[PDB]
Amino acid sequence: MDRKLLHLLCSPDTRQPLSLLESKGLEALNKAIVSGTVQRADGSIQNQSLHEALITRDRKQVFRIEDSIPVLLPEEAIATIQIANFPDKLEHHHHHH
Repeated sequence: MDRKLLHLLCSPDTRQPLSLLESKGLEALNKAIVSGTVQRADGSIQNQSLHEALITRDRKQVFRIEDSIPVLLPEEAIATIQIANFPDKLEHHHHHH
Protein backbone atom coordinates (compact mmCIF):
# COMPACT_ATOMS: atom_id res chain seq x y z
CA MET A 1 0.00 0.00 0.00
CA ASP A 2 1.77 3.15 -1.29
CA ARG A 3 -1.20 5.38 -2.29
CA LYS A 4 0.54 8.51 -0.89
CA LEU A 5 3.81 7.69 -2.71
CA LEU A 6 1.91 6.97 -5.94
CA HIS A 7 2.12 10.55 -7.26
CA LEU A 8 0.79 9.38 -10.65
CA LEU A 9 -2.07 6.82 -10.55
CA CYS A 10 -4.48 6.33 -13.50
CA SER A 11 -6.85 3.51 -14.60
CA PRO A 12 -8.39 2.66 -18.05
CA ASP A 13 -11.93 3.72 -16.96
CA THR A 14 -12.78 4.18 -20.68
CA ARG A 15 -11.63 0.60 -21.47
CA GLN A 16 -12.95 -1.35 -18.43
CA PRO A 17 -15.49 -4.23 -18.99
CA LEU A 18 -18.85 -2.63 -19.94
CA SER A 19 -21.99 -4.27 -18.46
CA LEU A 20 -25.80 -4.00 -18.82
CA LEU A 21 -27.51 -1.35 -16.65
CA GLU A 22 -29.64 -2.67 -13.74
CA SER A 23 -33.43 -1.98 -13.80
CA LYS A 24 -33.44 0.15 -10.61
CA GLY A 25 -30.65 2.18 -12.23
CA LEU A 26 -32.35 2.25 -15.65
CA GLU A 27 -35.49 3.86 -14.20
CA ALA A 28 -33.20 6.33 -12.36
CA LEU A 29 -31.75 7.54 -15.68
CA ASN A 30 -35.22 7.92 -17.28
CA LYS A 31 -36.52 9.62 -14.10
CA ALA A 32 -33.59 12.07 -14.29
CA ILE A 33 -34.32 12.60 -18.02
CA VAL A 34 -37.96 13.60 -17.39
CA SER A 35 -36.63 15.62 -14.42
CA GLY A 36 -34.25 17.37 -16.84
CA THR A 37 -30.93 16.81 -15.01
CA VAL A 38 -29.30 14.33 -17.43
CA GLN A 39 -26.53 16.31 -19.18
CA ARG A 40 -24.41 14.49 -21.78
CA ALA A 41 -20.64 14.97 -22.38
CA ASP A 42 -21.39 18.27 -24.21
CA GLY A 43 -23.28 19.51 -21.11
CA SER A 44 -26.63 19.57 -22.95
CA ILE A 45 -29.69 17.81 -21.45
CA GLN A 46 -31.04 14.47 -22.78
CA ASN A 47 -34.79 14.19 -23.52
CA GLN A 48 -35.04 10.76 -25.20
CA SER A 49 -35.59 8.07 -22.53
CA LEU A 50 -34.01 4.66 -23.21
CA HIS A 51 -34.89 1.00 -22.54
CA GLU A 52 -31.35 -0.46 -22.85
CA ALA A 53 -28.12 1.07 -21.48
CA LEU A 54 -24.51 0.09 -20.67
CA ILE A 55 -22.82 0.70 -17.29
CA THR A 56 -19.15 1.04 -16.22
CA ARG A 57 -17.70 -1.39 -13.61
CA ASP A 58 -17.21 1.62 -11.28
CA ARG A 59 -20.87 2.57 -11.95
CA LYS A 60 -19.59 6.10 -12.76
CA GLN A 61 -20.79 6.45 -16.40
CA VAL A 62 -23.62 5.06 -18.59
CA PHE A 63 -23.77 4.50 -22.38
CA ARG A 64 -26.82 4.56 -24.69
CA ILE A 65 -28.22 1.60 -26.68
CA GLU A 66 -30.43 2.49 -29.66
CA ASP A 67 -32.23 0.25 -32.24
CA SER A 68 -29.91 -2.67 -31.33
CA ILE A 69 -26.50 -0.96 -31.61
CA PRO A 70 -24.69 -0.08 -28.32
CA VAL A 71 -23.99 3.64 -28.88
CA LEU A 72 -20.46 4.01 -27.41
CA LEU A 73 -20.24 7.69 -28.47
CA PRO A 74 -18.71 9.99 -25.76
CA GLU A 75 -21.47 12.57 -26.37
CA GLU A 76 -24.01 9.78 -25.65
CA ALA A 77 -22.37 8.91 -22.30
CA ILE A 78 -24.24 9.96 -19.12
CA ALA A 79 -22.51 10.71 -15.76
CA THR A 80 -24.24 8.94 -12.81
CA ILE A 81 -22.82 11.60 -10.44
CA GLN A 82 -25.40 13.95 -12.04
CA ILE A 83 -28.26 11.42 -11.68
CA ALA A 84 -30.01 12.56 -8.46
CA ASN A 85 -32.04 9.30 -8.56
CA PHE A 86 -29.13 6.82 -9.00
CA PRO A 87 -29.22 4.11 -6.23
CA ASP A 88 -25.92 3.38 -4.38
CA LYS A 89 -24.33 -0.09 -4.83
CA LEU A 90 -22.42 -0.31 -1.50
CA GLU A 91 -19.52 -2.01 -3.40
CA HIS A 92 -15.80 -1.10 -3.31
CA HIS A 93 -15.26 -0.81 -7.09
CA HIS A 94 -11.69 -1.96 -7.89
CA HIS A 95 -10.40 -2.66 -11.42
CA HIS A 96 -6.69 -3.12 -12.26
CA HIS A 97 -7.96 -2.59 -15.83
